[PDB]
Amino acid sequence: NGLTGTGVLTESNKKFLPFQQFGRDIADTTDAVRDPQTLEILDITPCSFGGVSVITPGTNTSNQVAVLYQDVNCTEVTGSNVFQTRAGCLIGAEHVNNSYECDIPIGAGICASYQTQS
Amino acid sequence: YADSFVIRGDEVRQIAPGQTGKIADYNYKLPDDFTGCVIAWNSNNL
Amino acid sequence: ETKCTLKSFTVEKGIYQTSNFRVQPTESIVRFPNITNLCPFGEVFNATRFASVYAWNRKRISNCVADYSVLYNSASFSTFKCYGVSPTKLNDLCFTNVYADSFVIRGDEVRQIAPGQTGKIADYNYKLPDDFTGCVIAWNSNNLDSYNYLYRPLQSYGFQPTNGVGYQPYRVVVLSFELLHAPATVCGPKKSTNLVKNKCVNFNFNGLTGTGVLTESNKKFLPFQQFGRDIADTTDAVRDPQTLEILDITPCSFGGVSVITPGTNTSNQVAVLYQDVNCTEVSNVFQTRAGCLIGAEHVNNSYECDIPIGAGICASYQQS
Amino acid sequence: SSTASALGKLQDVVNQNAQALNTLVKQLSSNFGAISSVLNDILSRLDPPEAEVQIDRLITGRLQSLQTYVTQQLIRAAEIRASANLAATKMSECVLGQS
Amino acid sequence: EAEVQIDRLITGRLQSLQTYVTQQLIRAAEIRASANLAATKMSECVLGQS
Amino acid sequence: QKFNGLTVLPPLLTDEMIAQYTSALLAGTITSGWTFG
Amino acid sequence: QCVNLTTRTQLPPAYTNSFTRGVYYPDKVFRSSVLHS
Amino acid sequence: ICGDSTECSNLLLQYGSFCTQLNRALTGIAVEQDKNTQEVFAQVKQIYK
Amino acid sequence: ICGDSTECSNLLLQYGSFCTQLNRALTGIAVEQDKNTQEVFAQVKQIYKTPPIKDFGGFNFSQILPDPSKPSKRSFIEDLLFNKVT
Amino acid sequence: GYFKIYSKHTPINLVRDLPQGFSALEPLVDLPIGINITRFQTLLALHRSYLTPSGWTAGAAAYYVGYLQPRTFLLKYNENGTITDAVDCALDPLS
Ligand SMILES: *[C@@H]1O[C@H](CO)[C@@H](O[C@@H]2O[C@H](CO)[C@@H](O)[C@H](O)[C@H]2NC(C)=O)[C@H](O)[C@H]1NC(C)=O
Ligand SMILES: *[C@@H]1O[C@H](CO)[C@@H](O[C@@H]2O[C@H](CO)[C@@H](O)[C@H](O)[C@H]2NC(C)=O)[C@H](O)[C@H]1NC(C)=O
Ligand SMILES: *[C@@H]1O[C@H](CO)[C@@H](O)[C@H](O)[C@H]1NC(C)=O
Ligand SMILES: *[C@@H]1O[C@H](CO)[C@@H](O)[C@H](O)[C@H]1NC(C)=O
Ligand SMILES: *[C@@H]1O[C@H](CO)[C@@H](O)[C@H](O)[C@H]1NC(C)=O
Ligand SMILES: *[C@@H]1O[C@H](CO)[C@@H](O)[C@H](O)[C@H]1NC(C)=O
Ligand SMILES: *[C@@H]1O[C@H](CO)[C@@H](O)[C@H](O)[C@H]1NC(C)=O
Ligand SMILES: *[C@@H]1O[C@H](CO)[C@@H](O)[C@H](O)[C@H]1NC(C)=O
Ligand SMILES: *[C@@H]1O[C@H](CO)[C@@H](O)[C@H](O)[C@H]1NC(C)=O
Ligand SMILES: *[C@@H]1O[C@H](CO)[C@@H](O)[C@H](O)[C@H]1NC(C)=O
Ligand SMILES: *[C@@H]1O[C@H](CO)[C@@H](O)[C@H](O)[C@H]1NC(C)=O
Ligand SMILES: *[C@@H]1O[C@H](CO)[C@@H](O)[C@H](O)[C@H]1NC(C)=O
Repeated sequence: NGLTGTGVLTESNKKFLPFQQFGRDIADTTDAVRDPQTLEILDITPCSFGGVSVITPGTNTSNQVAVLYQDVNCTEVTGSNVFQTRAGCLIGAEHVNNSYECDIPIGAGICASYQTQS
Repeated sequence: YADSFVIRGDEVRQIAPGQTGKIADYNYKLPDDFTGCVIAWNSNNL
Repeated sequence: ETKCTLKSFTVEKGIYQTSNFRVQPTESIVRFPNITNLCPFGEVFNATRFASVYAWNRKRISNCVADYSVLYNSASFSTFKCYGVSPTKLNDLCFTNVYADSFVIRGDEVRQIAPGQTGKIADYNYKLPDDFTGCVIAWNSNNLDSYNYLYRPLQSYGFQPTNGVGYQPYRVVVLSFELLHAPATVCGPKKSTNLVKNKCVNFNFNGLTGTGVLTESNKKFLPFQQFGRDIADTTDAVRDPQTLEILDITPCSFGGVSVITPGTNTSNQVAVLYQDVNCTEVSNVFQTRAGCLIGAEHVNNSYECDIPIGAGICASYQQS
Repeated sequence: SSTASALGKLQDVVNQNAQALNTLVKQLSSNFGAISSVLNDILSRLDPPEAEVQIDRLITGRLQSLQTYVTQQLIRAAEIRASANLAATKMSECVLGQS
Repeated sequence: EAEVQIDRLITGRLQSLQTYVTQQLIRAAEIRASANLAATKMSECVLGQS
Repeated sequence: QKFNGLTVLPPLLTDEMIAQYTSALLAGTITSGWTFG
Repeated sequence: QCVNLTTRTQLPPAYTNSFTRGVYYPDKVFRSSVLHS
Repeated sequence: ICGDSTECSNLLLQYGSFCTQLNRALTGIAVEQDKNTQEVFAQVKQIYK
Repeated sequence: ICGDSTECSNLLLQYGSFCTQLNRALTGIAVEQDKNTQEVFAQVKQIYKTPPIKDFGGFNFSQILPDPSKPSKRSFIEDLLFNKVT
Repeated sequence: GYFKIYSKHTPINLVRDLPQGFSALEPLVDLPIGINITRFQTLLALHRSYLTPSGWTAGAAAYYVGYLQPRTFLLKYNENGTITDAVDCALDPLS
């Protein structure tokens, strides 16, 4: 009905009272809407975003890169052995079982480094 | 201060603050701020 | 100045930064390329046969820097009348195209051309709109004209050698311009002056309006580039558009001034420090790393610092 | 003399001050919503009624860039004063004494 | 006419973001003072006797 | 919490690693006195 | 004039891959040893 | 400020690098919080049992 | 913000004393920079000198003591430090 | 409402295709036209054949065509003035 916007729509287990037309929580943005035809109630949560970080060993040493997609479960993003962690997920880095002193801090306990050999 | 003169009906828009033209630039210049009023009426009879 | 700055009638000892100092520029200059074109205007006024209004031709003039004062400040053309924009302001502006009409009317029907009154020559031969057609130019002529030019119902004109005034055989040339919509093409003559060097001048190098001193540079551009730029986007070097010469631009000196008071329960004497500037360009005069100091004598002792100047130099009221 | 960037604490103070002074000058080429970022060209191309509206957009944008710079130098100088109060205590208690 | 209305939202929101970031710099200099005292209290009181 | 532009980054030492640091500090001040510092 | 000609052949327009080509000077300004974006 | 709206995002470019400066300030106080913990707790060479 | 423009400088007076404050704040933290260096380095009353014969028990301080044939009379290690900070 | 042409002439020694270096295409002209352009072609200079058994078609020729697009390209200027190394931003994550 003119309430334009962007997001994904899912079926809402929350309820309305039959005089209510949409909903909101905080800061004027709408969370739920009753559609004009079916009169079904649908949730509006926005389709995922994040930040992108890039891990490099230094161009003087090599020209290779891993990429961190911050705070996103990457079933929704290359292809070189992806690895989901707490700080996002890494693409282009090889998860190992050893342990060393920290070189490049990824976050939440994970570090990254370049050694022999990707 | 009441200031009176006769002007063409085309140029009743020329008497305004911040205006340029022929009469506003060469005959009578209101200043930029001008706290005041501008009163006008027709004189085709005279 | 210091008392006024502190809004007090008594100042204590110290050094107070009270105003600024700048060299004001003199004798502004402008430097523009060259005027190579002359403009096609040889083909409108010195042509032999001019038509009449029954066959009003048009001549498009484009891509020149023409002139507009060698037909206005000179006066032998009997008709130079046009409206709105005065012909002194066509050299500083320009549209997209210039068009030239030509017809020869006696003088009794020349007077009907003043837009707001369409003529018998202008209702059925040459369409005159409600806007003013740019300029109408005519001059008396008896060389190749002073008959066989008609217009409009269809009638001929009477031309002879013994015809009283009002019937003269003028030469009406009409000038009009294009919507100048797209990029223009035809401006007047641009303007230049004589450049100076090594003094604070107010310059204009084909568009760059700033102030500074112009010294000769030993740098090298590429043959298509016009000016240079430093880091953080400041123009340092320009090219002289007549002489193809690279000139540096450094800002003519500024700074702050500061006064050295021993306090007004002690004296009314003052030294002044002009920060980071050579006394060469506006008691004794003493040059320091902090800018030169005027009104204080440079002793050759060493005491403790009392009022700091900078870079190791101090001062205090000793009767000077 | 072989290993550079052992003075990395002292290089970061010089680099951060130059970064903030470089960003003060590059904000002079911003429009802030006016028609031109050079104050002489809205002068030579507009009348003083309309030129007053455009200059007041450049003044408000350039005054905000100068207040942001002074505020970030007031916070940054409070961190240097903490480090110089520590070097004055380390010179008393460790050069002129034994701790 | 949308541009003269959007610009009113931009200058108000850019000012609400600067007031946030300025007050987070002042608050984070109070934590660094208190995380420097906690480091001295571990050197001089856990690792030694004071 | 993430709403709109807002993010919270995770700290580099987890709470398990910080507890392992304070257990190695407490196992040296019991065993060795002040000699381990 | 206007002597048409073309035949029909053409096959698939052979493709290729220019590596780093086509960087024109987008200005007149003269910069000296300073990376510009 | 804008929030996925390219009419706003072009008007924001007339304000210079305000956003850039704002991102550079909040990253410098996120890296600092990780150094604050490294100085208090990592005061030991080995892990003693 | 104005840069030699009289009709700009006239509009700036409508804002009052925004620029008396900014010059006062930047001058307060320039005086503070001189109090910082004075409190670290001026911890000594007299300018002491080392004796010309140096019998320090076997200890050698020649790289940290100054050098009398040198610019600024810096020490050896004091010149490695000054040739590394841009 | 303008029309800008940029050019270069470069010696080469590769077999067929494009080389690897950098080319600073400096501008030739700029034409104050205002024409609305959306399709183009190229002119060949064919000569008459004569007493050799239509009668046209000189030589053998080929050219490479590829269409702009906007991105961001950074130029690492020389001390002379010359663009030497060009940086592409949207190429890869490293760029
Ligand atoms: C004190 O130490 C300095 C090192 O800085 C010694 O000076 C060096 O001595 C060697 C001889 O073994 C020379 O080859 C070097 O050229 C000296 N370096 C200088 C003079 O800068 C010095 O000999 C030591 N003094 C004493 C008394 O042992
Ligand atoms: C420039 O000319 C082209 C015509 O080739 C115009 O582009 C579109 O052309 C198609 C035919 O291929 C028409 O169906 C469209 O209606 C045209 N577009 C529009 C917006 O009308 C193009 O419009 C012309 N440009 C200008 C400024 O007139
Ligand atoms: C609108 O039409 C749809 C199907 O076309 C159906 O839900 C119903 O007939 C109508 N819904 C209303 C009026 O709410
Ligand atoms: C590359 O890095 C090493 C150490 O990381 C450094 O010593 C060296 O100067 C750098 N440059 C070259 C060209 O090897
Ligand atoms: C990530 O997604 C998978 C399937 O898409 C799901 O099983 C898993 O729980 C998700 N992880 C988190 C932390 O939500
Ligand atoms: C690494 O550890 C995981 C979990 O114990 C195991 O599944 C995997 O096989 C190990 N990798 C290697 C190379 O041993
Ligand atoms: C040609 O016409 C121009 C009008 O611009 C005039 O000044 C000039 O004297 C004419 N030439 C001659 C030879 O009369
Ligand atoms: C410009 O004209 C002057 C004559 O006044 C001449 O000396 C100079 O060489 C000309 N320069 C160019 C670039 O045409
Ligand atoms: C300085 O001024 C005070 C009063 O303002 C006065 O008592 C004092 O004597 C003055 N100093 C000297 C040296 O006279
Ligand atoms: C100051 O300027 C004068 C004027 O040319 C010059 O002679 C003098 O050498 C300058 N002094 C310094 C220290 O640069
Ligand atoms: C102070 O130094 C200068 C050095 O140029 C010297 O000429 C002067 O004589 C000295 N003062 C006295 C009082 O000797
Ligand atoms: C060849 O050109 C002629 C016009 O000269 C045209 O009538 C004919 O259809 C064209 N045929 C082909 C295959 O192009």
